[PDB]
Amino acid sequence: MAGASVKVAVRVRPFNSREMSRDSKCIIQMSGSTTTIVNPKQPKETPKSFSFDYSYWSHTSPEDINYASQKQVYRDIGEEMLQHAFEGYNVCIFAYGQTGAGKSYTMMGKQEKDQQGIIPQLCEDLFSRINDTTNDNMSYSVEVSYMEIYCERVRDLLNPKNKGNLRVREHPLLGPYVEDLSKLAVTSYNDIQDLMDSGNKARTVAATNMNETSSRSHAVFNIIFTQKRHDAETNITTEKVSKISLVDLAGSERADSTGAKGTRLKEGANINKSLTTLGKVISALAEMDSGPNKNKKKKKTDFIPYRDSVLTWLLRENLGGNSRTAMVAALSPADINYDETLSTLRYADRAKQIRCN
Amino acid sequence: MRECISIHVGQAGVQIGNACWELYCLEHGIQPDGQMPSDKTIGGGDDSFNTFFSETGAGKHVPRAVFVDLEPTVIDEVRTGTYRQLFHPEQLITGKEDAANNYARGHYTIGKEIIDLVLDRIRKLADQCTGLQGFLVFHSFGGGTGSGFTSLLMERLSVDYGKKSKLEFSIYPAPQVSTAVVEPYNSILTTHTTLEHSDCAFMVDNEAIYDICRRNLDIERPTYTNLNRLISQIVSSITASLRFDGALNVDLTEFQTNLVPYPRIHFPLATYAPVISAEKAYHEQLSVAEITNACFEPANQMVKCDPRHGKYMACCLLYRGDVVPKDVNAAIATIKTKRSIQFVDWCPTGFKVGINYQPPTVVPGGDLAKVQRAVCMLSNTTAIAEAWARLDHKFDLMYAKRAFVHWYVGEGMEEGEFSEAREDMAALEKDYEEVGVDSV
Amino acid sequence: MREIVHIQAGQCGNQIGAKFWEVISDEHGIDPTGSYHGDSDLQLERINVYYNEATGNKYVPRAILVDLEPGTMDSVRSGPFGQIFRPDNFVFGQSGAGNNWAKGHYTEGAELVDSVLDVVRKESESCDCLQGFQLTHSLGGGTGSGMGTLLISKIREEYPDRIMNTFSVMPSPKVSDTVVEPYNATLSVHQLVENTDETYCIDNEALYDICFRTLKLTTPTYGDLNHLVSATMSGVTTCLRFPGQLNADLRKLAVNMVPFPRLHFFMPGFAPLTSRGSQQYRALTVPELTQQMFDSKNMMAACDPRHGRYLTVAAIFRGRMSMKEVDEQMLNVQNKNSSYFVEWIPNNVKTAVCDIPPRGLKMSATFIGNSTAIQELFKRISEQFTAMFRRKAFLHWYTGEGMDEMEFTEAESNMNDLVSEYQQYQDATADEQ
Ligand SMILES: CC(=O)O[C@H]1C(=O)[C@@]2(C)[C@H]([C@H](OC(=O)c3ccccc3)[C@]3(O)C[C@H](OC(=O)[C@H](O)[C@@H](NC(=O)c4ccccc4)c4ccccc4)C(C)=C1C3(C)C)[C@]1(OC(C)=O)CO[C@@H]1C[C@@H]2O
Ligand SMILES: Nc1nc2c(ncn2[C@@H]2O[C@H](COP(=O)(O)OP(=O)(O)OP(=O)(O)O)[C@@H](O)[C@H]2O)c(=O)[nH]1
Ligand SMILES: Nc1nc2c(ncn2[C@@H]2O[C@H](COP(=O)(O)OP(=O)(O)O)[C@@H](O)[C@H]2O)c(=O)[nH]1
Ligand SMILES: Nc1ncnc2c1ncn2[C@@H]1O[C@H](COP(=O)(O)OP(=O)(O)O)[C@@H](O)[C@H]1O
Ligand SMILES: [Mg+2]
Repeated sequence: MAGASVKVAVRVRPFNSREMSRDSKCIIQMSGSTTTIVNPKQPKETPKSFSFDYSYWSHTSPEDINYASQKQVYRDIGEEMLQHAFEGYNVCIFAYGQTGAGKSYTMMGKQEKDQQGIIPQLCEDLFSRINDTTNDNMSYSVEVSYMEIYCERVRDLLNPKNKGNLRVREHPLLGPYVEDLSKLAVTSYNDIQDLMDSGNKARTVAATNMNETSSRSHAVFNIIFTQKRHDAETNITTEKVSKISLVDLAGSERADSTGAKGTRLKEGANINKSLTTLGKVISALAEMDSGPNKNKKKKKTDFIPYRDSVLTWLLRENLGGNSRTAMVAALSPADINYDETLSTLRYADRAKQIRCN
Repeated sequence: MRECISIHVGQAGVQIGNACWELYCLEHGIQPDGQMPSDKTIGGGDDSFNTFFSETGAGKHVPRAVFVDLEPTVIDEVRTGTYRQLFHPEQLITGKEDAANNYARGHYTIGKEIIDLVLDRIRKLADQCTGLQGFLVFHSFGGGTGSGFTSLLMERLSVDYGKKSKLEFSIYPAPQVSTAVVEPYNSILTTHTTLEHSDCAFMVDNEAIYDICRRNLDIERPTYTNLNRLISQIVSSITASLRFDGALNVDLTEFQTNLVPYPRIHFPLATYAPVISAEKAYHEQLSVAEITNACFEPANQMVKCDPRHGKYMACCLLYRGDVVPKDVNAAIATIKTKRSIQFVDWCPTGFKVGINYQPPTVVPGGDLAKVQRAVCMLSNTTAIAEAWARLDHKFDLMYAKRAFVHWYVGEGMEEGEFSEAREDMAALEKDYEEVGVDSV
Repeated sequence: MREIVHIQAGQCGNQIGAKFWEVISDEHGIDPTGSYHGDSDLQLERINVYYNEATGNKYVPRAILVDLEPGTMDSVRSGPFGQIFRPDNFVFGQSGAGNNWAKGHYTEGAELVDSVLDVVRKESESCDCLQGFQLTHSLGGGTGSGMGTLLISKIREEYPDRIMNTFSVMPSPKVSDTVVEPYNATLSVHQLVENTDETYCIDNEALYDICFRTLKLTTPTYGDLNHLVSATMSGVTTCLRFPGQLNADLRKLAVNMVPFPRLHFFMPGFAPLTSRGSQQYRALTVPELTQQMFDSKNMMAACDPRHGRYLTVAAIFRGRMSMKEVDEQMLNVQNKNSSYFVEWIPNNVKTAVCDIPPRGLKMSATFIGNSTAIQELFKRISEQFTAMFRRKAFLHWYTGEGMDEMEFTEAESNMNDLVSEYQQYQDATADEQ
């Protein structure tokens, strides 16, 4: 019941080659923590302004003044969150955005390893600290699992068997968990990248009018970190157990965007339902963290809709109690995608909306 | 010719259309089975008015109407009712479930697969038309199929028929009386369609008509039949200028030119003065001045709003029957002197006047008395903002906790779109508050 | 056509289904041999909602019957309306569940579920536009719990977007018939919460109280309780079969009544009920039906609504009546009893009207409530469950069928969570920090 503060971050990518060749226009402005969007259809009306915790102008690659470099993004989010994980408390990071926007850049980064995402940098720092602090008494263990949620059904990506629906159980002491989920040990961030690539190969994708291989399912990479202290005592026990989750949320979907009936509509409805449930649970968490942190009066137990989706249910231990949360939202800068970006901004308005101005 | 197409969406639209076509058939002497003995008896005239009916070689008259609804249960009453032979068999039923008070269902997961057929039928009707002037879309806020399918249909019609007028005769939720829990969500989501694609949206309230029936007509237990008949009378009074002769006729373009100052404030109230029972038809002069004054009484308005809490900016009076312009001018002069009826300083002209010789018709088995004179008022006023504000409050009370939201987003709706609609609606209120301010 | 597939499992479910089909056949004027001898044309306007048509101008109900004990089937066949049903739909085994949820779910029911689902698939494929299902069972813990929940899960997996309605009889504190009611009730409520859209709570204690106090019956039997449940079942779906001034489809009720996905447990009710002694002293009007519907003693769930708050309410009237009176009465009920209604919903009384009343009444009404008081029922079961699970009173009968102990805990946790949900909106204020 310690609470879990949530940080809301938005980032803008540069123009792609096709948009750069075409005479496209930027529609996004940023000032401190305020982000404003201007409609291209009627530019003369007004720009809608929103407030978030962090606003990242990664628009111009050679820019010198106020450029949100990937290392800067790490230093705001991933470094603090890894440090929180080291203390023995749970951690979860979320990624949201439409296809053609960032997401992959934010989480993974470029393949040349000159500019990296949150995942590889966090893994490198974790393992470097492990090698630094591992004395004769310490013992650090790392395990990894990677699963997907698709129509509120859990599937394993690492294990190549017939892709049946795994069963979700509730250990009375350890909370929710998944039965018969592959768990593997790892010894370097290279192993993490290999397992993540193999899992991403097996994810469920489909063809729509927005993209040829749009994501149709959520995916989570749980990093289980275990610390054992062989102190000068007659009883040596595992001192702490903490988990780090990296969540890849599929973007929202509208009916007119995908006119196909049957499977595609059901997938879109399920994704939308899971997204609104996640918005509700994160917003309730943000409010409950904000309140006690200043008042220090525990109002009964409040409430939070854990059992409204499999995603929120399985992340119950990470989402709340004693943990930290943070979500990064990616935005396109081109006018052509305006409406889509606005939808993303609206989903970023949740999680303790800041009013200001 | 002068020709208008009527479209009925949802149960409210279908029943209002039943009442309207009863009234029209009674007016023009057309039997329920489509024949007219009057032409055979006389051998002349033009009683097969093209404003609502199309003639075939056999003397049968087909109405210019399209009925649409996803429930088969309300249209099958018409297809097996008294007027089963009047309408063309293309009644356009979707053999599936209803939108179920869900805007998303009526809009873009089940409203499709029938919109194409509806647009094809509308195109077929319009191709037979030579001088098509506008559309009369009947629907109802709050319901699912009404709001959603009206949004889709008006969007498509504006794409295809962007020049022609599109009038709405819709029912607005009442302050306290309502028959649904998720009604404010649908009503707020209807704002985009009733703003961008509608040219003049008339709104009525069930509570106001119930009060009118209780007080004026002394009907203590009215049903939807009386409400539909009153709305039919108002629509007939509006449309009478295109059918019968008169000293001063008012076309649809004249309505749109005179009533709306600016494009975004095309939301006028409507009212009907001589609503009186047969017993109370006696003991009353019912002169032009009396009915003209009765129009302005706040108790007779069909939307639960107070005109005294606002300023009139455009009034249009349509007189029917034995009415002479001298009495109308005297009534306008009398009205302009009263201080309770406040007009905007930037519309010194004030009133539009139209007179038509054809008196009203009494529907057999009805409740309105036979009256030589009648009048219908249309009035653009700021008080309508009040009728919006209360509903706006209701929306907040359900959107703060995201109640019932999962049903809508389960059918291809983005949550943020709700807020978008709210934002647009808020602008409307401010716009009204901008126009009532005195000039400087 | 909006067409429904009806299923019934267990003794309670099968008997309620038999009485319900008797009531529906009387409403549509169906001869017990299957022929039609009705009075009006509206009876066959929407006969496809519940019946299929045979080549001999006979109407076979779209019903499927399930029971692991064959005896329950025989009493249905040797009855007033035994011959009406299709013989191929009498799916049954030859080994009773013995009031063991594990036997009905894992061991015995797992073999008959394939045949039952094959019959359900055959019936559904013949339906030109399927709307939803309608399962009648009980939480006593025999076939109705195990096979009921298993069929619910299987049908939900096969047909995800269709409506799933269930009429379920809950245990009671003061009237009991089996020793292991709490275990089976909790395990069934888990699956009911997971995989249903509407669940109408029914209590034997409430029905007995209605019979004793309202109907003034001296020796009530199971037939009268079945009759009341049948009246409620017909009133719920009346709007699908007849025209009216304001229709209410099943999906309309599901959308208007369920604010959040897990809160879909409903308290039914029916009016009028006059006892046949004071019938001539009672004036039948919409205000009288409104007064009787909201009365605490008329509820069928044995939960006092005055101990909580109404999340939503629905009233389906049948008969010729003016809608101004109906709306005024609903508004007056909301205003006069404002303390018992949730305040963050501006209006929480869905209304529907139909022009065709029951056969022998001028007008009637069906009530569906959704209030926090229902939590009390669950709480009672939970208490009893603890009293047996702390010591493992009868667990060895379940674990012998391959059921793990942990599952019990899971169910209990889910049950408790549901109670907390219904407790969230119960308090009539939120100011204090
Ligand atoms: C006033 C009048 O005309 O006579 C009534 C009557 O006196 C009362 C007492 C009836 C009577 O009901 C009972 O005695 C009864 C006892 C236990 C459980 C249920 C009913 C009646 O038997 C019940 C019977 O009801 C019907 O016919 C309805 O259609 C009803 N049942 C059946 O149609 C039916 C069909 C086949 C076999 C058995 C019953 C119904 C209600 C809702 C939906 C569908 C059907 C009628 C007219 C009466 C009597 C005969 C005394 C009542 O019946 C109901 C539930 O509607 C109980 O109080 C109500 C209304 C009346 O006051
Ligand atoms: N004045 C008047 N109002 C009506 C009438 N019929 C329905 N309404 C109103 O219309 C609202 C719902 O309209 P509809 O969209 O047609 O409802 P529906 O036919 O069941 O279709 P769905 O809303 O999609 O389920 C109700 O809340 C009523 O208040 C009528 O005959 N007269
Ligand atoms: N209302 C009603 N309840 C019944 C009837 N018969 C049995 N019950 C209830 O059903 C419970 C017994 O469960 P049962 O149906 O026999 O188990 P199963 O048939 O093997 O699945 C008891 O608590 C009874 O109250 C009936 O005819 N009407
Ligand atoms: N500094 C930056 N911040 C965010 N995005 C960037 C940056 N630099 C380049 N990008 C672009 O981000 C895109 C992310 O790739 P893509 O696979 O489209 O992501 P998604 O998985 O969202 O489709 C790349 O195409 C890349 O060009
Ligand atoms: Mg409808």
